[PDB]
Amino acid sequence: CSSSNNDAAGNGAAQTFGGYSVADLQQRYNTVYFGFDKYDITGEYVQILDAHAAYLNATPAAKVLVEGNTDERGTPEYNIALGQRRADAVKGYLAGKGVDAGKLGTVSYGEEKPAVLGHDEAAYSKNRRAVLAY
Amino acid sequence: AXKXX
Repeated sequence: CSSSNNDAAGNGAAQTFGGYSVADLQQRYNTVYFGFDKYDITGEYVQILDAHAAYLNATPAAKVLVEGNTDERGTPEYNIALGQRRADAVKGYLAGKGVDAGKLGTVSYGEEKPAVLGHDEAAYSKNRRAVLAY
Repeated sequence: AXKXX
């Protein structure tokens, strides 16, 4: 049916890519949470992939920069690798949706610059994340 | 050993 909700009767043109607007996709929903040496995304964070994809495709010169950062435990080479690959997962995702590789970007600062100090499921879980950076 | 953890 579509057009079930009305803002002010003006029109539906309102900025809403896959559910959210740029100002939200860039500051609210753009971070994914991974697990211990996990190389898979979760349905809970999938929505972003489809939303960012709609916005990314809508803009020809729009390129997404996936930032990966897992637990410091180990070494940049071990992390960066594990992450860069996970990053390859999301990068290839948008790629399968029709998004050009030239607009895709991946990186990882594993042990380089840790986020949550400490080494416990709490701090560690908070560290296992790849933040969609534009 | 792996990635430790």
